[PDB]
Amino acid sequence: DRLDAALRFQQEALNLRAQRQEILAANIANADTPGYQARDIDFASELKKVMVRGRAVDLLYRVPDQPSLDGNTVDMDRERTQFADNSLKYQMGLTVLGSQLKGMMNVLQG
Amino acid sequence: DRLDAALRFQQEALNLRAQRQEILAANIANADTPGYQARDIDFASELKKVMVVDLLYRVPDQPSLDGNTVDMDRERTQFADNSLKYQMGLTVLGSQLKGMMNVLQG
Amino acid sequence: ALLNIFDIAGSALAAQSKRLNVAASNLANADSVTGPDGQPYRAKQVVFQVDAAPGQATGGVKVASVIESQAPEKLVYEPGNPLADANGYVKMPNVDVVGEMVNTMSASRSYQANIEVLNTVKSMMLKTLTLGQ
Amino acid sequence: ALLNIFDIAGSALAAQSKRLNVAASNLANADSVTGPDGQPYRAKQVVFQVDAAPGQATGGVKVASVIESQAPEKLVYEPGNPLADANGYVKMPNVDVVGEMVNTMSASRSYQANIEVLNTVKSMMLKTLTLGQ
Amino acid sequence: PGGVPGALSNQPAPPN
Amino acid sequence: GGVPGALSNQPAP
Amino acid sequence: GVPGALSNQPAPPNEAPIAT
Amino acid sequence: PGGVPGALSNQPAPPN
Amino acid sequence: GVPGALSNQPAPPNEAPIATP
Amino acid sequence: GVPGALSNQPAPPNEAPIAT
Amino acid sequence: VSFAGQLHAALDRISDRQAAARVQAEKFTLGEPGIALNDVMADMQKASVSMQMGIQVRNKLVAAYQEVMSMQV
Amino acid sequence: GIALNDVMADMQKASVSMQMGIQVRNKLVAAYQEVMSMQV
Amino acid sequence: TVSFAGQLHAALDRISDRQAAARVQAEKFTLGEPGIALNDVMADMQKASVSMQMGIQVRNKLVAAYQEVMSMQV
Repeated sequence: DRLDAALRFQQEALNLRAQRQEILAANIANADTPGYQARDIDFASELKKVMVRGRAVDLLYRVPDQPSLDGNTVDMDRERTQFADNSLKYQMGLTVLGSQLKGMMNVLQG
Repeated sequence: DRLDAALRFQQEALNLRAQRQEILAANIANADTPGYQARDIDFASELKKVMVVDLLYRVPDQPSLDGNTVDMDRERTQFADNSLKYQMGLTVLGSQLKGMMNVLQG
Repeated sequence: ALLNIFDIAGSALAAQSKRLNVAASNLANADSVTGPDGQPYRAKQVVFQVDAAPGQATGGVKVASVIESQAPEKLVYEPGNPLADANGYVKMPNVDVVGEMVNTMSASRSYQANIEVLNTVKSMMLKTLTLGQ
Repeated sequence: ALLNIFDIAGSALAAQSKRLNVAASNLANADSVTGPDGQPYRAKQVVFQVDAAPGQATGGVKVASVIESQAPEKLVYEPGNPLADANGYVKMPNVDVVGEMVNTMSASRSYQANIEVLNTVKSMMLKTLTLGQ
Repeated sequence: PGGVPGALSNQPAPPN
Repeated sequence: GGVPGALSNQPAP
Repeated sequence: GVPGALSNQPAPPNEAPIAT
Repeated sequence: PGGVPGALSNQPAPPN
Repeated sequence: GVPGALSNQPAPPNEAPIATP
Repeated sequence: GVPGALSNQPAPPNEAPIAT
Repeated sequence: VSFAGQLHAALDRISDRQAAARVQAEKFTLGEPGIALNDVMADMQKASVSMQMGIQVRNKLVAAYQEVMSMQV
Repeated sequence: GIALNDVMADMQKASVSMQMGIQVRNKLVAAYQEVMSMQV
Repeated sequence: TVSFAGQLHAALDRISDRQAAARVQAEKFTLGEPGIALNDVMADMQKASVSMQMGIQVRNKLVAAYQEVMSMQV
């Protein structure tokens, strides 16, 4: 359907941002877990794959900054910064998708 | 488009405020780099140029030993002022768009 | 550029920072015998002027220059020092200790007062912009 | 006649902004010693009057003039500073810091109250414009 | 007749 | 007039 | 690579020995 | 997988 | 000129020697 | 008069002297 | 002088007020001294109120014209 | 000068009076056309 | 040689390219491409919304005028 195709990008990006928020929350919750390597996903490549193939993300390890004796890779400054940025981009996606839907609704309003 | 001409000034002012905000935050972040010069832009001249960017060095106040000329107080005040002016530009642009909208609604 | 209150309070902060820097440099060099050239350290003073941009109405604070104090340099009889004069008195700086601590305290309290003024004004600044929307 | 509230509250906002600016200028120069003319900084204060032309019942507020505060100049014994008196009595401004801080807080609060007045008045004007519709 | 607002006019003034 | 407001652009231009 | 970038391979384990 | 978080896993220990 | 102004020239390096050269 | 009520006559100028 | 003249005068007054507020706002954004944020914000408020008044007058006027044209002769 | 309170109230009053005049004239015209559409 | 259908097509094109430009700018800003600013994205989206409201109001006026003309009896 065309109504799906016109709205597909922002919906898929919003879903990916929700999944990456889940991953970042898992990284923050594991901030003191020994032997835990911080995980993330590359948003741009994953979104390009989602659009090209059609709708299982590739979890890439974050490079550590400084070594810790307990084998914990989670750097909390980078995690907090990325969490805030991801939240902001999720709000952006919500606003843009709502703008598209409200534009369609105002078009239909007689 | 005539719609662009009405909103050109506020959009350019908002973009220039965002760019200068980034420059000031870069000055804050690199406060401890030895040999870093504090850079800034002259808002009015660049706004003329865009409506019709080049970075200017900040005049140092106190001589440090590591060559860093970033002053905390000056750039903190400039950062707060730029935040305030960005909010004011957002307010003015939103008011203009809302007026253009209530003209049409009916 | 800056709003008038921002400029005034930021100038106050910068002036207090300069005064604190002068006090700290004096307190560091309290026991210095020589400089890089062979002359005694002289206690520095900072002079506050009012930067009255309009005619006599208001204005922040500016610092014209850092002056060198004119007080009798302390004389200590050390004839063996190469910097002793014919009579043998090496010159020690005229930095008083109590005055510099009092200056540091006063500069800190003026700095904090101006910070509080900016913090107070800030809420009113942000609340002004809600008038239109 | 709700439009006159715009003028009244705008005049009040401008007057309170001027008062806050004057108070901040006094506070930032509490430690000054010199002016642009060499005179000591004199603490200044605004004068508030009813902004009513002859025959007008009640108006807003207006700043008549800025006047030097009446208080003895703070004498400091420093006959080593280049600026001094015949007996070494440096004259420093008569700024009362507590008074200036309280004035700043009061000006901010009155400013915010006037902003609320303006906001609710604009809301009422819109609702009046939606009288019969 | 108005006057100076705030600190100056709310502190006990001199008699004359 | 003689006194610029606190919320005005730096009198110094 | 960059200290905070993304890689596809886990970081090698870090151990702190008393003596080498 | 993991172990004691904090004190007991952030000190130099003999191999074992 | 005034501390905090804008200029098109970087400030000279801040050297502080211990002895006179 | 009851505080908060309305009267047609203005209140007298108040003063706080230091010495009677 | 006439009704069309009065409507043209009202439109010119409203547009002039809006342009004055916009010009003062641009001058403040420019950094020129003497322009206070208080005056800018209050003038923008007044311009918005005047625009809304003009919109309401237009709405009614159009409604009255539609009512008159609906009369059966 | 005149405030929105007076402007809006008189504006509404004029709209109401104009609508009343239109309706009364429409009734009169309909009655006249019904009379003239007769058959004698 | 003026063409009312041509003028309507040109206006609809203007609106559609404005909307598509705003959409592509949002596309690139979501994808993370450098050089795109959030305030510009929002401003372009709001400009597209204003343009579409322009189009909707002109449509309403034209349809009402056509219906009133075609509801007349000769």
